[PDB]
Amino acid sequence: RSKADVERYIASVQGSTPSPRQKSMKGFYFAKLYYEAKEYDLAKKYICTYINVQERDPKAHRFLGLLYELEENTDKAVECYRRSVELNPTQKDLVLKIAELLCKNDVTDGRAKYWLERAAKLFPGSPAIYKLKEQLLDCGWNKLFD
Amino acid sequence: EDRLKIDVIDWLVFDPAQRAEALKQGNAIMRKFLASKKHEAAKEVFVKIPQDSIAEIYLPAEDDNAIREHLCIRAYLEAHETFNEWFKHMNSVPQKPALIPQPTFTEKVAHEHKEKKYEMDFGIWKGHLDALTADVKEKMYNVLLFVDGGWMVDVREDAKEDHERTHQMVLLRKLCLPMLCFLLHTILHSTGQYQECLQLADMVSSERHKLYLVFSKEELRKLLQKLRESSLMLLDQGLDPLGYEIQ
Amino acid sequence: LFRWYLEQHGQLANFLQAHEHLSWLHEINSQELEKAHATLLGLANMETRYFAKKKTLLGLSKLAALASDFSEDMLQEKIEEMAEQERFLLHQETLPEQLLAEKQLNLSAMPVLTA
Repeated sequence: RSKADVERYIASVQGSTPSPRQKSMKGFYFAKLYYEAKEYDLAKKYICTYINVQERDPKAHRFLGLLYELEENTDKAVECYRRSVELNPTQKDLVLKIAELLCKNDVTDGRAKYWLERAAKLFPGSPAIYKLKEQLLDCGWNKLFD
Repeated sequence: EDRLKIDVIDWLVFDPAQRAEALKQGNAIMRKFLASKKHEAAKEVFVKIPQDSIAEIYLPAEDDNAIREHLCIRAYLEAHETFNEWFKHMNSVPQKPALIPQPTFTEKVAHEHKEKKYEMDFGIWKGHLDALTADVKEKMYNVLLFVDGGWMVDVREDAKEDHERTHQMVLLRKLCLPMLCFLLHTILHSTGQYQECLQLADMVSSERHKLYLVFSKEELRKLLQKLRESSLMLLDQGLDPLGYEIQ
Repeated sequence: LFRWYLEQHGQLANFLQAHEHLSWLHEINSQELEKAHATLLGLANMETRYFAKKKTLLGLSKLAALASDFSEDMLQEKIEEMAEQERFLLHQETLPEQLLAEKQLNLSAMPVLTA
């Protein structure tokens, strides 16, 4: 594909479903192809509009969080994962991610500690859990040894 | 007959060339169950709909609405999945330490500890609560303030007559929007967010949503005797009825 | 009453002390909705100190009036004279979010501005 393949499909479904609500409900499926065509400032606005009509979809919210992850916007990416997690609790891997990102960016707030506790009980003694325990401590020699 | 209907879905889902008809029919089926509040019924159907249905289908007036209706329905379900969790938690508050009047010096210390541990759990049960309150609220405002035309309200206006569906969409609004409001009021009141409780009278009366038309006159008054209750607690705190400092 | 305000059965004396601006409260309670609507609109008008609050009172007034027992004619008048109020307000309401952080303004904790 290219830029033409994806921006030409705009006129494809625009000519099939022209009302604003259905135009915005196709944003996730519009954004589905811009993520593939390496367009992240564009894909961001496409998914963000589908989120404006479909604000309760855990997949869309996570997809934006994963896109903000490529943008390295931790505060924005974390919040997106949070919404997908609070909508659907079965997304364990996202509870790790939130805990993983909260400990890497800043530990001063206890919120990073909380999400790490949950991540532990979802993955009992996994290799990543300790890694996060050491990361949180990092932010002294005797302390690490204990 | 529940199974007959929830089973006709897997037949339509099997053939990807009928995903537009599978969703549409999935909607209808879930519209009957919602009017009965069978949320495990509605959701058991909601999972049968492949998570990637919307993407592939991509638009007749009948497909633009059914895509919107489906998400509306997900917005509704998610507004009950997160409340029942929140509600389950509100009913699991750490219990006070039991008192042993006339204690031995042994029982005195076991109790100095049980009393100090409880004063750690009650802090987290407000911790977990706040995060389950922040989440259940968001969902209740996604449904009540549904983006782009209100909940269960078609955006596309060029479909062919379907009185069954259309009147099913008006009804679902009159059964579930009064019921979601009263819940959110119960969530706001339960967490002591009284100022915001009263701001349900802005949300409802709003001309932007016209939510007040979905209310029976009786339901209104009931919401007005619910708000006067939040107001009280705001007076007990020393503020005016609506939560603003008395200068 | 002025010695109760300065400071159960205290809510029966609250029922009598709610006489004055706290009116609307004991009016919703007495099932005197039409009455609650009149004073709720009256308190909305004098309102100048807090925008967020002038907005809340009208909304309440309106939900009071709608829930009350006006004839479809009277009701249509209350909601039209009302639609006006909401029409002016909506103006301060739609104030862009660029100049309100520029002017360093409080979101809600700001006054009822004039034309």
